[PDB]
Amino acid sequence: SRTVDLELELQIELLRETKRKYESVLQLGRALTAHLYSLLQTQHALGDAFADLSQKSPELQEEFGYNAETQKLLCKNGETLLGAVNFFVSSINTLVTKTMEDTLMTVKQYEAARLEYDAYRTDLEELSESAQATFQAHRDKYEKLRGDVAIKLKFLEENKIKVMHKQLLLFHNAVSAYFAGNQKQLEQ
Amino acid sequence: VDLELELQIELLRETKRKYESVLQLGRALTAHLYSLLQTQHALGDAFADLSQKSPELQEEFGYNAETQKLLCKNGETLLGAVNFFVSSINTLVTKTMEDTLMTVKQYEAARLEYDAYRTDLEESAQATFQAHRDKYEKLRGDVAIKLKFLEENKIKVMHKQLLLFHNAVSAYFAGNQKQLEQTLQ
Amino acid sequence: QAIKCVVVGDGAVGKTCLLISYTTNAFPGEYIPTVFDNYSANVMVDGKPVNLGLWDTAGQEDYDRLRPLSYPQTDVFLICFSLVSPASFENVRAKWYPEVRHHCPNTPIILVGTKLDLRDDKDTIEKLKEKKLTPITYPQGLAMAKEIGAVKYLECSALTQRGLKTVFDEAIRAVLC
Ligand SMILES: Nc1nc2c(ncn2[C@@H]2O[C@H](COP(=O)(O)OP(=O)(O)O)[C@@H](O)[C@H]2O)c(=O)[nH]1
Ligand SMILES: [Mg+2]
Repeated sequence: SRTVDLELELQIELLRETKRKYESVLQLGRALTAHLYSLLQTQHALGDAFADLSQKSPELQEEFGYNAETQKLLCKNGETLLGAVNFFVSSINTLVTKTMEDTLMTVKQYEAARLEYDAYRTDLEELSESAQATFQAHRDKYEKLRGDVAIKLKFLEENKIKVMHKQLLLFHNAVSAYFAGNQKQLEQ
Repeated sequence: VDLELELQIELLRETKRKYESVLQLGRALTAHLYSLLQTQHALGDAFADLSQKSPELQEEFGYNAETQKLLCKNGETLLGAVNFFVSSINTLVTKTMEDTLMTVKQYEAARLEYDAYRTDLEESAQATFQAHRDKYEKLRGDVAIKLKFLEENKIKVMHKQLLLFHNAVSAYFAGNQKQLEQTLQ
Repeated sequence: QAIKCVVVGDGAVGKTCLLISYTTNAFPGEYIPTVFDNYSANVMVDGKPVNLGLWDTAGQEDYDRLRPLSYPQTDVFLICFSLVSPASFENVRAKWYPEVRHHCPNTPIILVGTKLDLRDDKDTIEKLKEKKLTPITYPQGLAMAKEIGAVKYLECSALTQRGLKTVFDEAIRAVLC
């Protein structure tokens, strides 16, 4: 036995998975950040290195400077990308750590309430003035949070889209542009 | 001839340093490049999974997923280019450049022993003196040879490597602009 | 929980070995690792799962422009100095603290004295003596920790892992609270 709200329960476990997956995109995102950092430095270094050998290697001066610059350039455009990914990682983290978390809070309570209700109810059953009353209390708290959950769940699926949609657009734009300005210059 | 060899050796040693540096930095490039690929591949699946299970954002989640896959797909060859480059230069440093030094070191010694006995005498001897003068002048000519050979090889190798390297990079970005634009279906 | 901790401070103080020693559990002795490589670790601090991301940095001046590019979104910093190197110690208030503050005012800072195993080393005490120099004392480290308003002051050795683990449990606690 149990007080099943099937429709809402599904929406709940669904939010729970969307949550996990997002926290995974969230990993990769952060990690991506770490690698961009690593490249930038390596490229910055390799830039100064190639530059130096060019300055002190006549026979290969053209080939070294050649590489020095592209590396010096890939370093800058690399910063831009790093910035944008950080903005991506950051904005979704809110959506997941604040907004989404918030709702999950009331989803907790509703489940607690939904449980103490089924709970008390079962005692009366196994046992069989205020008894009806307190039985009413439990029910009203459950039905109350039940409503809250249904409201918050829709305002979330609501913001989830407006955020992700904007965030994914920017991100793609950023990784893309991280090629428009690198080709138009590394091949210029 | 010496002193002038002394100089050309001081230079050799430095060139070694700078190259051992580029070798390191390069190894690094292979490592981080690699990682970026593992991440893109992962992010690529994640976005693909989401897109398949999120009709709300199916599209935006979708094209982002392809992009990561394309980038990864042609990031793996970029890695092959860099590995080769690192690999190549390692042979120039680890063997050719190193070989030269082996001779330089012996040569420095010979010269020391020689200058020594030449002094320890100007103050077995004669028979050992010429022997010495003999070792030294031999090596002295050797060094000259290695130093010449190494310089020429250093160029035949680097000109190709550097260039190959640089083409791989330009191949990378250019190879993407196309497939990126294409996606703009 | 995700927690980003970045380690700053002079080059040669021990930053790289610190991270490697802590994540692997093996002093990176004999091979010295990949250059601008970062690290990560899965730990349990007081019964909570944490994905600790560890960012290494370039101490050198040449990186003054790009080292900070790692600062955004950081949860806690590790400003490090070598206990047997007064030079790095002075640089704490001198360079690192102002930099980390310029960019991130309000972020948990934790001061770390590294190479602890050396502060009580015979030849190290002597070699240092030759240069009429002497190791940094716990009180000194503590005073510094206060001068820059650091939530904690810890000392450790990436070699004997003495104090090591703690540096990170406390780091996490400064974020979790
Ligand atoms: N005895 C001892 N030596 C250390 C310790 N940590 C680092 N070192 C040495 O300090 C030098 C610099 O270490 P590294 O991490 O590369 O410096 P960093 O990356 O600039 O912070 C190396 O030669 C290490 O062997 C340690 O805790 N104990
Ligand atoms: Mg280091």
